Amino acid sequence: EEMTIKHQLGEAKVKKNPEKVVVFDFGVLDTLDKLGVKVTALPQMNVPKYLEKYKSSDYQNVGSLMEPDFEKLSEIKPDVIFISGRQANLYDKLKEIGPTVYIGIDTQHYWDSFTNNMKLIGQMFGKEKEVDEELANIEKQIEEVKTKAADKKALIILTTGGKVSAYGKGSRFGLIHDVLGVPAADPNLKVTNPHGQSVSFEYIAEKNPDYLFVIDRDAVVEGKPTAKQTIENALVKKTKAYQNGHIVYLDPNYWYLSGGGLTSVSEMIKQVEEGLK
Ligand SMILES: O=C(NCCCCCNC(=O)c1cccc(O)c1O)c1cccc(O)c1O
Ligand SMILES: [Fe+3]
Repeated sequence: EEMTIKHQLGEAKVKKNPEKVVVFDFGVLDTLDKLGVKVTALPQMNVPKYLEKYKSSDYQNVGSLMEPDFEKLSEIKPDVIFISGRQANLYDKLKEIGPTVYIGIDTQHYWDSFTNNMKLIGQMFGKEKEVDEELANIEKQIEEVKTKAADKKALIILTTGGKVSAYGKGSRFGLIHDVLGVPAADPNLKVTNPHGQSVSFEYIAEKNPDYLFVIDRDAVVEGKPTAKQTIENALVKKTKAYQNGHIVYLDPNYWYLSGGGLTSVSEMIKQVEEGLK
């Protein structure tokens, strides 16, 4: 009836089937959506398109992803607060208000970490069988995309402010290489930074990948698509990716604002599969 949860930032004591659930990670939000679990509150300042129903006033607004409304959280008295990387620095302040579970993915072990996070949610809400069904469905997706991914060397690029940053194995977006079997154009790219590693257009040209996965950060942070325009560049057009029409624009509503949930991971895999073949 009381759960002891060991997470990356500490230990939370949470009542099973907690009544008031507050969510600061959109992957967890889409997980609770999928499982039919009622949510009390979330930061409504920037909600992913696919989760737009959670913009409803039926949900209490607890601010933005990096600025929680502590007054409002105090008023709610949550039974559980779910957080991920963007709120890690505020863990103590949140835990003072209610039980706080860090449920970001450890990208050094994406599949294991994802699995554990989802199974925890199943245990907390009595949804263990439905979580297991969805995890099996996702495994089937992964296997299928692995067959498509052979020999297709890829570089992962995020665009922001007319600039490009790169990601590789073990990184925020490492699962493309680490789970879905897409080979790395740059196997030595060792990225642990949320916003990736600054690189030149010349660097992209030099790596000359078969496939270029592009995540438009400005589309969700600034509200205007800038990825196509940013990729419009003399040196990038020299790559096999540009030539062969293998520049794949991954939806930042899923990849950037969200990720690590039942629905977001499923849709992420679909976007990779569709991009390859
Ligand atoms: O710690 C983080 N950011 C601190 C620096 C913020 C720099 C300012 N960013 C924005 O205004 C912004 C707004 C909405 C969503 C975002 O992710 C943003 O980065 C962070 C952690 C994990 C994932 C991210 O993505 C992050 O950012
Ligand atoms: Fe960010």
